[PDB]
Amino acid sequence: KNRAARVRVSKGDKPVTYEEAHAPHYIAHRKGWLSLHTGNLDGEDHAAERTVEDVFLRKFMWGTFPGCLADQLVLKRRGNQLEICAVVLRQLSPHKYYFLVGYSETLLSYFYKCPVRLHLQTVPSKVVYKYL
Amino acid sequence: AYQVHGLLKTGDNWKFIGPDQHRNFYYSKFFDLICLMEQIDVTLKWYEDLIPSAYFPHSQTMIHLLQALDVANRLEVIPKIWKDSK
Amino acid sequence: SLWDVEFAKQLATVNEQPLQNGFEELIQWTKEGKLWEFPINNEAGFDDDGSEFHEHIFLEKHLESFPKQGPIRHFMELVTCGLSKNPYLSVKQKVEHIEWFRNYFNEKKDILKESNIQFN
Amino acid sequence: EVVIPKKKTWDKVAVLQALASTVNRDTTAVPYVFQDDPYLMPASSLESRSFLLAKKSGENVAKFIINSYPKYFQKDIAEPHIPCLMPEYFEPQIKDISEAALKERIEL
Amino acid sequence: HYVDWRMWRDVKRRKMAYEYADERLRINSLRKNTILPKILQDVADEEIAALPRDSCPVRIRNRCVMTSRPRGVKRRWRLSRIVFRHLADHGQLSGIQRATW
Amino acid sequence: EPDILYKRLSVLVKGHDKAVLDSYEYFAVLAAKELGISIKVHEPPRKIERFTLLQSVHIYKKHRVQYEMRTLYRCLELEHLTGSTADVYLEYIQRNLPEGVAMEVTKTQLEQLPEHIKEPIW
Amino acid sequence: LSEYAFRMSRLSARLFGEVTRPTNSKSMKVVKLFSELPLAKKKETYDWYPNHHTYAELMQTLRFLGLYRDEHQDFMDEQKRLKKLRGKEKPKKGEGKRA
Amino acid sequence: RRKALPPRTEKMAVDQDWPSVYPVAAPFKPSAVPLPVRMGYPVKKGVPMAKEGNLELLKIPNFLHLTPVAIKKHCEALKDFCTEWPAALDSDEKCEKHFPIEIDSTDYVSSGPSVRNPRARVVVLRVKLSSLNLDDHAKKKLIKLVGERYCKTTDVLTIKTDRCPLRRQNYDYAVYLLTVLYHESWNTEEWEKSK
Ligand SMILES: [Mg+2]
Repeated sequence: KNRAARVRVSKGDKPVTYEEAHAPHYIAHRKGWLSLHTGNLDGEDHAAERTVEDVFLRKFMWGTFPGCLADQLVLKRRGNQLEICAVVLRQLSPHKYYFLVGYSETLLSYFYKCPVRLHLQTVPSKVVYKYL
Repeated sequence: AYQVHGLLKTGDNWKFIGPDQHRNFYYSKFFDLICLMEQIDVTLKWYEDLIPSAYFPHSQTMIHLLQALDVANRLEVIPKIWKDSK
Repeated sequence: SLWDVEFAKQLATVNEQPLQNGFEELIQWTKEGKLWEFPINNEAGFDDDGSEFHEHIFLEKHLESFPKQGPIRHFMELVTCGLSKNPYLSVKQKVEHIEWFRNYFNEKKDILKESNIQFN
Repeated sequence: EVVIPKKKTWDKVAVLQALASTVNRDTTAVPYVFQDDPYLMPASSLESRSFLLAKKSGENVAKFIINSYPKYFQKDIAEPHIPCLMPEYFEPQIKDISEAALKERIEL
Repeated sequence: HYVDWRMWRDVKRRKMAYEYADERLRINSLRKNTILPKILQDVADEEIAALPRDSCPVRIRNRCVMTSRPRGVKRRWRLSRIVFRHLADHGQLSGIQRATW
Repeated sequence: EPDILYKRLSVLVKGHDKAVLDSYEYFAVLAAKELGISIKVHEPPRKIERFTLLQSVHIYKKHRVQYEMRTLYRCLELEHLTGSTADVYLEYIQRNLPEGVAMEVTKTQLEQLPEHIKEPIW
Repeated sequence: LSEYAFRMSRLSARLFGEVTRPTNSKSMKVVKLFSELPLAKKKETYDWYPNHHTYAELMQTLRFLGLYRDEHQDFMDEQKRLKKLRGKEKPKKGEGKRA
Repeated sequence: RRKALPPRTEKMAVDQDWPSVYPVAAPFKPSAVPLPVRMGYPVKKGVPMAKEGNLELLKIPNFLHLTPVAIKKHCEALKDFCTEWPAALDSDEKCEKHFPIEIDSTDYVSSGPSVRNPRARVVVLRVKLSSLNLDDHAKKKLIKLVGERYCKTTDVLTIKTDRCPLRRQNYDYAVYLLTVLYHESWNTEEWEKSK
């Protein structure tokens, strides 16, 4: 019995988003890649650096903002672009959100030595696709 | 007014704002003049390009907007600007 | 001049201007020196310190205290032509290995004069 | 036969004029330092004030956490070295000198 | 906080190997020559066996940067087959998809 | 200073999907026929990297999990432009470069004659 | 093959950048270990692991300054709090099997 | 505490130009778009998900920034840096008669701020041999001298150079190699009679 990071529906009581409701045998079929970079094409150097940067970036961006990610990140990547567009809960003040957006801009742009502009798309709740 | 407006941000944008009060005062004065002196097209342009280009209007600025809209018989978007003022 | 730098900060606070589009985000991002220098090359800044091609190829100018015809000058031709075809090292590093070979090969002159042939 | 045109030589400033300056100014524009998304826009000038001061106070405590640990942002992976990426130093490296110690304890 | 010593000693071997590179390069340049006769090569052998341990890239073990497992490793992305499968089945690493042939 | 001239130059763009660089080749071909660059469009055959990992963690060897890696190929041949104009069209690509595709630039530049090659004795 | 070829190869060796007098393939081992890099110095070998201890101490200070909320260490100090709260905590430096 | 703001979707009128709306390559905030397009594998008795919360719209790039009229505007503002390929040099035989030597370059791109590429330093030199003043022994000597570097069929000598990491340096090196090859092609040496 294969169980990936997919959803195992217990009752009609679990609000699930579009992303978690697709198993990784649907990736080229019905889904989209979270990050996108040319590091996996051939030929290309600097691959494992790109992966450790994505993993540390996503775990940092989650563990900093407490519950302020409705889903995982979108790390589009174009040379000197580490472009953030995430989906946040409409709970807290936008003053605090701009504080934290500038905070992540400064910290990431001085840690990984790259121009970063953040973008947010606020969502009023957890986004749901299925009660699965 | 046309001189400071053409010098505002098109040619050289040094003539915009050093403070926040500079932008607020220049926008408020030009918007009140364009509302109570000009016709309805320029007042709609002020509602699109000074009050919407900067943030919301002041109290006397909202009174000038309401009086200029009562000159041109437009009391339909009074509540959105009222929520902007409150 | 400190009042001149305060004058430049006066220049900043008069010439401050807001952004209006993503072209203007890239205006700030381009004049800040951040992004690459488009259109892109790959030799930008990493330049091997302006050496000519003949400073890579012709390395006879580093081989003074060495013999002429024999086994050890053949060994030095081999390491010279080895450092010739290496583009992962700078010419300064290549002369550093050259002087290490010279210092070592005249350092242990006991067995090299036991070798029944004279090394210079 | 063969004409050879002499090179028109330009810089990064020319592509600003060529692609960025051929845009218009936005009708409904809030100043673009903030986001465009509907929940986080300002509706008053006090909102923009606290937004921009939130951004710059995050930047200030960010530069404070950078200079409180200068040994954490020194591993360089980028090649062409944008110069704003290293912290600034308030330490003196000269003590037995006199004018260098005075300059490196006051102006540095 | 780091906890372990197999991973830390492999990083030890990596950095002390990075130090002892050009010296062993010159000694093995003295080694592999049909010219430059035998006793020079033999004192070179004395020298290179007299070098300290943790100084040769023979010892290098390409372990994982996420779980430090010696075996089942991709050298393309420098991590284990478990954690690569973890982040691949989640869908973050671009281009890698599950093969439907 | 006179200009460096090219008889030909090439930007090869390759990605993970097909729609992005088909739409990008449409952008490039209209940027070509709208600036007089005269390119063609051509597709080299694909490569599929397919490697294999263990599925279980302790012991189930007969069941494995394959991961594909599709690599597509989409080239252009850029002819008969000078150095400045090549900087124009190369800038208009590399200011609009996507996040999933690649780029390989190979110009074929021009030169008349080496110096001491006319009638030389060293 | 004769010295016509040997002289053509020798002059193309002085020309194109190969060694002019002939040698063994065992001695061409030194020119191929000199025409490239040693193993240790490549940017993907000694920097296989990034300096991971900087990442760990970075997150440690960010948790200590309360800027990062490290749930794993909150949970670990919770279970350690319960473990010291029960009556079975760590011995002191000098107490152990010998008590 | 809690606020409530509508988007610019009702705010922007029908005739606002898209270079003012979408200038540049966007991460697609759906506040600004007035276009109601859905994407997703939909449920059976339901709908594909709309643009709000649509991460599938966030990973997939829009081409809305490349407005074709704005492409045209940026092209006609980019008329100034241009030159002209001169009309005597259109048919490629005449281009070879005026320039028979071609130098290739290499440049790539990479995801990430690091710029270096190891395979971007070779400049292969391509000379069609029928444009030179090569005499008979001289051409025979050049063939004997280069060996396999010269394509015998269409008469193109091809010389690769990667002994140094700079493009101009290897280009001067290939030019130097051609220069000393065309030193050597004339000179009949002492053993060339001992053939
Ligand atoms: Mg099964």
